[PDB]
Amino acid sequence: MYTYIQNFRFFAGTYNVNGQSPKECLRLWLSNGIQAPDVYCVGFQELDLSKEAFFFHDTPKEEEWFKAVSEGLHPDAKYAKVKLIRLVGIMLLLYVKQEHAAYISEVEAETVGTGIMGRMGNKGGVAIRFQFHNTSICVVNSHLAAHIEEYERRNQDYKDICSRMQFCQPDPSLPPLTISNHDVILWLGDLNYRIEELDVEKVKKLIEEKDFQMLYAYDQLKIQVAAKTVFEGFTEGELTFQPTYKYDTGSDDWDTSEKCRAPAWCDRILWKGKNITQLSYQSHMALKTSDHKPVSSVFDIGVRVVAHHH
Ligand SMILES: CCCCCCCC(=O)OC[C@H](COP(=O)(O)O[C@H]1[C@H](O)[C@@H](O)[C@H](OP(=O)(O)O)[C@@H](O)[C@H]1O)OC(=O)CCCCCCC
Ligand SMILES: [Cl-]
Ligand SMILES: [Mg+2]
Repeated sequence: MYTYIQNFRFFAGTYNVNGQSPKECLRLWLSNGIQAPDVYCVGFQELDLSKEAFFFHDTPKEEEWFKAVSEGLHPDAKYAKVKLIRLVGIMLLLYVKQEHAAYISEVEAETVGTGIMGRMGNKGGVAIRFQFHNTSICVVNSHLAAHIEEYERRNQDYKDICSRMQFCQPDPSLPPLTISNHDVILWLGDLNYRIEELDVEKVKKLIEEKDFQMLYAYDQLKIQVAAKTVFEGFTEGELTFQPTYKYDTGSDDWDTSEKCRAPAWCDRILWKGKNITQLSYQSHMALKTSDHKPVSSVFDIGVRVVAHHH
């Protein structure tokens, strides 16, 4: 057989929904003035903040948000639901245009909790891996530890998801699949990294000034990536949108509660692999159900397709 590179459009979305049910149309996130994607990868955090969900019960939030995503996908294509995976409030959905579904195989999904006692699902990651034509792809959705001062725990949460996440395989001879053994890796989530050093007032001023390059020099993820403690070999696109946390629900105002939180680029998308180009990296201010804003990225990804023999 012969293979060649064919480009496909992948949308990746992350949204911390602060335990709410969906109240708004999700087109503003999922299909807001873009071409119909070939593949949709849509991730949530804090789908359900209840004690019942914490002890691993089913939640109606799963279907509510799944239906809401399905209704917000681009109207020009019928999308096939490939896979859903959830651990407590961390949920990842994979859809492909119907015409591409026959070329999806080896779908596996797994979860790793890294929250309470290093094991519960209040924080952690979920992942769907699959083969599209002859290219292997792993999409990870993580919710890492909160708070400015817990950066080391975030680093450790990342390492723990990487070491413990194992996928089934067709061959039991071989060692199980890890996240890193894929041609393409897309990692998204509420990674929860904050702005070091600067005080809340200085952070908010820089944002009003739109000096994102300067604010970014103090971003914990940037610093940790430079120090090689996390996301080794991954790329993130330039942040040109304002911090996505923390807002008063129903508004675009910064948190006016007692905790008065410092803004942060909590919500991030990164990637690793050959033949990837980022076409966009954006937040979506118009959605106000949550104290976070959703984030999206569209990629052109080269996929190995089998040439037809005649
Ligand atoms: C093995 C059994 C042991 C049980 C021990 C009980 C465990 C417990 O109390 O905390 C569990 C978690 C604690 O939040 P945690 O994940 O750090 O989540 C973050 C914090 O709430 C943080 O304040 C907030 O930031 P903000 O403040 O900046 O917005 C972030 O949005 C959150 O991501 O709360 C939950 O997940 C909610 C469900 C817990 C129910 C259990 C009650 C007994
Ligand atoms: Cl918007
Ligand atoms: Mg919350």
